Amino acid sequence: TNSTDIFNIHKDTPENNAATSFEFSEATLKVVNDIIARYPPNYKQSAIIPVLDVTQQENGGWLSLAAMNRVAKLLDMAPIRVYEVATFYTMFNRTKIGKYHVQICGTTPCRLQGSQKIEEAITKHLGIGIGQTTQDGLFTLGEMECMGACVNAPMVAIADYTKGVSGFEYIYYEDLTPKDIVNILDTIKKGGKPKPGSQYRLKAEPAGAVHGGEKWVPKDGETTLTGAPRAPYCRDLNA
Amino acid sequence: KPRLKPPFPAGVGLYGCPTTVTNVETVAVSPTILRRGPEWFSSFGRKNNAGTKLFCISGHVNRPVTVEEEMSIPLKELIERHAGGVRGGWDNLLAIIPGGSSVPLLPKKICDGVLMDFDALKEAQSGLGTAAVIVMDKSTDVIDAIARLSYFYKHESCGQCTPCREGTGWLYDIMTRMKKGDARLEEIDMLWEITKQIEGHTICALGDAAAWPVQGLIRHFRGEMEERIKSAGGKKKLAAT
Amino acid sequence: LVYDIKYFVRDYRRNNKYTARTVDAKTTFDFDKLYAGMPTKPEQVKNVTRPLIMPTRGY
Amino acid sequence: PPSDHLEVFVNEQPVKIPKGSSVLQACDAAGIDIPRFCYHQRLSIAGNCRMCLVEVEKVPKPVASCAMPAGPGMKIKTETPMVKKAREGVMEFLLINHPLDCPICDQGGECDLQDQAMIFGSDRSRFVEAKRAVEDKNLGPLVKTVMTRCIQCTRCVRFASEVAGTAELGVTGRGRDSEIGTYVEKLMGSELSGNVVDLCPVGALTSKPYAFTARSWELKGTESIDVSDGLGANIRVDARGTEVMRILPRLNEAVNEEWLSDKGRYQYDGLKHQRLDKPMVKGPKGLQVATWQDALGAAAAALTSAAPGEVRGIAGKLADAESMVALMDLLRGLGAGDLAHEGGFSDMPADVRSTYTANTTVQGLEQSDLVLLVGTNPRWESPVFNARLRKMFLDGTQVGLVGAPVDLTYKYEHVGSDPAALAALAAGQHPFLERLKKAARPAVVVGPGVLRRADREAVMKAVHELCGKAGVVKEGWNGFNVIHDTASRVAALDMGFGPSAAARARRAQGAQPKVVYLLGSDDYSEEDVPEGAFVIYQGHHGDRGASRANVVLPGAAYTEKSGLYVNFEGRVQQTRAAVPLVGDAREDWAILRALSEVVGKRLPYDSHAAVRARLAGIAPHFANIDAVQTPVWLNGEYVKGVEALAKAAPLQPSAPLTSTISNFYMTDAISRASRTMAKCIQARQQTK
Amino acid sequence: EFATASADYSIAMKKAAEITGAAESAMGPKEGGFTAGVPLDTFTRKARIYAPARTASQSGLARTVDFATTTPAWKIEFEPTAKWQNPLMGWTSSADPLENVGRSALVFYTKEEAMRFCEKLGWEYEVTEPNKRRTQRTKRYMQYGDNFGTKRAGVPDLSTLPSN
Ligand code: SF4
Ligand code: SF4
Ligand code: SF4
Ligand code: FES
Ligand code: FES
Repeated sequence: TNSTDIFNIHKDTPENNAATSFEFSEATLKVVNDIIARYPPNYKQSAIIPVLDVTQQENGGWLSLAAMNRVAKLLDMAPIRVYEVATFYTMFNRTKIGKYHVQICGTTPCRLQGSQKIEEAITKHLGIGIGQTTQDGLFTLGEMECMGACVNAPMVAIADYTKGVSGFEYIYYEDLTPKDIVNILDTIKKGGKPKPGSQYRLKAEPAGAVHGGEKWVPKDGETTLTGAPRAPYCRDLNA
Repeated sequence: KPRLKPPFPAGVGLYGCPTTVTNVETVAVSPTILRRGPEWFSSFGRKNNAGTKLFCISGHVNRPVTVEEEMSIPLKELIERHAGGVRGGWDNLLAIIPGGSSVPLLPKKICDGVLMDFDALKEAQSGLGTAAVIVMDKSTDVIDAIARLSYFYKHESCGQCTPCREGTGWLYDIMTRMKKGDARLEEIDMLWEITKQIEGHTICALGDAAAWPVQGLIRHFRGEMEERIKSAGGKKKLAAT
Repeated sequence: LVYDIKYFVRDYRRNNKYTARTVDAKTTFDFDKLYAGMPTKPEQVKNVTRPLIMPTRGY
Repeated sequence: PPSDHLEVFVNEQPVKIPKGSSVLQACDAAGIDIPRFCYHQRLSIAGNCRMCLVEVEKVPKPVASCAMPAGPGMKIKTETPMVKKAREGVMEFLLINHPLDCPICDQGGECDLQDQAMIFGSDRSRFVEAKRAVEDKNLGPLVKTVMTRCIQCTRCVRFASEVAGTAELGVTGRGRDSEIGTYVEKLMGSELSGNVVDLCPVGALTSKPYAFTARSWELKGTESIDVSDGLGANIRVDARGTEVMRILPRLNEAVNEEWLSDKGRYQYDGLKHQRLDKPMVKGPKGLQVATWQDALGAAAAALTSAAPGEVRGIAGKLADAESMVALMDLLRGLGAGDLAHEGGFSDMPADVRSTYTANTTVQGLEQSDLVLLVGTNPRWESPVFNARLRKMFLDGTQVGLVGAPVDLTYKYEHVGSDPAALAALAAGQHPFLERLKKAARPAVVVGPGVLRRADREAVMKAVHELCGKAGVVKEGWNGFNVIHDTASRVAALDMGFGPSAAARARRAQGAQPKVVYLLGSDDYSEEDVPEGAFVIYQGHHGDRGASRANVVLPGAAYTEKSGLYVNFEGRVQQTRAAVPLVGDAREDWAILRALSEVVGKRLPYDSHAAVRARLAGIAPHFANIDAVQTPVWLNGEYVKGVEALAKAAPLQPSAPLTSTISNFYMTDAISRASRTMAKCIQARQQTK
Repeated sequence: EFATASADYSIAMKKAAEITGAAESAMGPKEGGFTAGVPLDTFTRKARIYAPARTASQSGLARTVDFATTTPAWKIEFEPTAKWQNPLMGWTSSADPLENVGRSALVFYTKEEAMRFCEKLGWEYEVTEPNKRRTQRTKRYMQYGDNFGTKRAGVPDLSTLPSN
């Protein structure tokens, strides 16, 4: 379960009903058939989670009933198993979203660093809360648990669905202030590419920190692995 | 959704076949251990606690970092060097979770002296876990932090078994009431009893991982919880009269 | 009992026992001990006082 | 064997159990009944309710006794303080989100959650937060859902996957928001879909036709048998006075395990409509109410004024053995011989009981590794028997079918569809014969649609040749089985209820009767009841047979009498009266004894015991109730004896071997009057 | 060691049933009905001796023949007689004196005890042995580990692997 999906049962919509059609393109069908070959033929059902992910980029950022039924027919499994998998996992959107899916981490290591102020900045700028889409159909705001980027807290991940399967981008933006996330949102809206990763350092190397969620404060100190890398070496395996 | 053990994955695992699940960091250090020798690897750290370890230091720290270090290093050494120390000095420290989120927190008195080690955090009523270090300072509402941890464990429950599925939401509701002080003093002992009812009674270890932070919060900051309850009546009993 | 609700520590209904004694055949009833604990003077007579209330178990 | 029974210790008592048994089974063998919510004997083990937690020595945690295997020398404790604390804690977790619904819930009074809370739980709660609320689901006309009462035991999901075979339920969502059902609006389409209401331990899934009508403590329960098909499932009828309120299955591992089809469970509401409660005689105004003396006199006058060759008696699908032997003896005492059965093949030879019964029996069929079905649809003939066939499929028994292809909820190999395919299988043209020839215990099941055919003798000869070549019947194993779909057919074959040679000849040249006795018959053919004949109908529902009759004599239904019925494996079972007789109706054999007195030739029996003794005098196995003999097998001597019936009426190799049941929900007069069965058909019609 | 319900008053009930002189009391057939003083046509009715099966709605086994030595489970039942509706209110009327006496009051530990009661009272009886439960599970899903075995779809073929 995620935001934007308050139902664990199907609700009919003119956009989302049993009459709606889904079909793969040629290249997406090639991708899906390449995914299936990673697994034994009598355990072909192992491929459901990557195939459903690929179907989610193909359909435009969300899974419809027709897409799930097509995936069920493709993997030769009952549709209720597919509905179980699609409702179980957090990334699978089952209602229509915007072009870019903005997901903010809210767990305690990001919360100490001031993720609440980043949420406040996003809501003041875009004009929407968590679980909502803008009136232009551009941004969808969501909340996530810990994203495994806690040393660069506080962070936002943004998913790109404007290019389909071939140009799918899931980009982490880290070490943020309100100004950084406002600039990233403006850069995306204007058509540019904001810089990935941390906004004040390269990686998880020792440098400063965001103090109070509003200002980066650089700090100098001991850094490891600053010299030349180690040479190849092996001991004598005989005796 | 996890299976019950027995059977064990090395007996019946993936597709009914023998299977071993191992961590990335466990797998990656093996070629260096085989090339450089087991005696080289066991020369670091205490007995039964051998080798080196990646440590992630996050939270109220001047220089948050993923850094490799020898095991059995003290917390104060591991934080003051390699990470620039606690934001505002070491005397501004309030609490530290030493092993991710599933292990109980430690206060300032235990942290000054304890070694970051398997057989040293366990005797301090905690655990090394994944060696992920989260630091809070004296501006932190520690009840609010553990309440967000309770929200995480409610959100991440798979719902298969009765105690985890029903009681993580109950723990979250009780913690949310405790944050505002809208509770009774004996509800703290009730909260400890509910964590003891979840822990050890579930299919997998997420129930224990949901009970353990609340146990550490109660054990090391029961006075803070009692003061939060008592001082809330300075803004709730002025309307009753 | 508002917040301490555990029942098996106060399950008086289901915790009583009946035990079959060993077969009362070759026991030793000594009447000397029975009549040796009885008084013979007016003072040294001891009386069992009447119970004031039946057990309430604190409630 | 290397000590195939291992010894464990339950509360310091030594217990011997079979190998592979769990801790819960060891506790059950010690006389301790461990509380449980998700474990079931017939389902796979889940281990998710955490109620079965016991203590094992040298284990610091409580173990789940349903899933934990029992090792040698294991020490189990079921009454320590940690076991009781575990039980109270798990019950408290089960009750925090449950709705305060016991007054409006139908399980109240027979609820596992209520009783287990009373015994193994506490008396208080400390929970004052808001509860979880769930919307209800639509699963058809037989299953009612109030899903706020679900406790996530997943018994329904395991049942639908493993026994029903449809696999349409699942758990959607995660955590506290896990939710049982179908993601889209669907209808539960299994014939065995009322059993999941029994399997649900709470009032999340209740019976929609039964809803809000009774509490369980008010019901007088009677153990009877089911007559809606030929298996004879063992049931319990619950009544409040004169009215039957519900029907439930009861355990019989040799017949039906614990299941019952939806027709046998829900057709009881047809007993409240169109009932015959008074005798009627047709006058110039029409049928009008008459006394029993007048109705018996009119029937006797019509039976005596006609010649003996102009009288025919037809037995219905639900006639017990006592009424059938009474009608047979009464018609034979008048010099008549025209006896017919509503279930067809009335001229079938009934000389050896092994030729029209299941020699393997129902429980003995589980020892077969390969099963060949010939011309049968077991899913519509007996869904409980088909469930046992699916159970055999799940642990390795392979199934092949010669007949029309049907949905059976398990995979089978379609050998063919006509008797030409059967002959090709017997010769060796199909590779399934080599699969049968190498099988250790092969089995052949022949359905009733084969016996209804005009060329049934040639087909049975081909089946006998196939069984002889494939080793189906040998020393130590008899794998030849013939099943039926009607309750009264095997008893009529057992007693000799069949037409004489003169009556068969008179039907061959086209003689037509003038007096017809309809013993509960409403699905007779038009060749057997001519227009302008005198019709005596004896039955319990007003239907096609009563609208045409001149004399109506009201009898008892199977919920009102104790009659004998024999299933297709040869087992003699009996109904029992759960309610008294309705109105001015009588016992069914008693009407025929009174009518034999009014005619002028009394039957020689005056009591229920005496007519049962007459039945035991005809065939002695009738006296052994709830048991089955081992029938004699005469090899190919019987087939050699009836070769004249094979030469006459030759084989039709192009007509497909099909099943005659085209309406599963409405097969007799009771199920045709049931409004629940009509809603069941309407639900399958409105989905297209 | 011996411990078969050894913590309740039922120990003091099993003995007092085997007191000498009183454990061997016996009467001839139909003799107890002559001295009972109830009308003699009551003993022309038929009785059933049986142990009722477990209800399908619940899973507990306490009211079955599994706990036969602990609890009396055998019953005596009679056939129904006529019932009709009251014209004024609609209540169910009856003329049966044995309408609830066998189902409420008469319970026995064994089948032979109920037979002995019927024989000395003069009731003709039929005995119905209950159907025995089976404890052995199916070959599939015999243990919890067979849910995840190789019997689901066979051993996986390693022919879709890279390098085949
Ligand atoms: S403890 Fe929680 S996550 Fe683990 S099996 Fe039980 S419900 Fe699922
Ligand atoms: S299932 Fe129904 S009867 Fe049972 S406890 Fe819940 S509300 Fe009460
Ligand atoms: S509906 Fe009944 S059987 Fe199904 S999971 Fe819920 S409680 Fe269990
Ligand atoms: S807490 Fe935000 S990335 Fe882990
Ligand atoms: S009965 Fe064993 S966990 Fe449910």
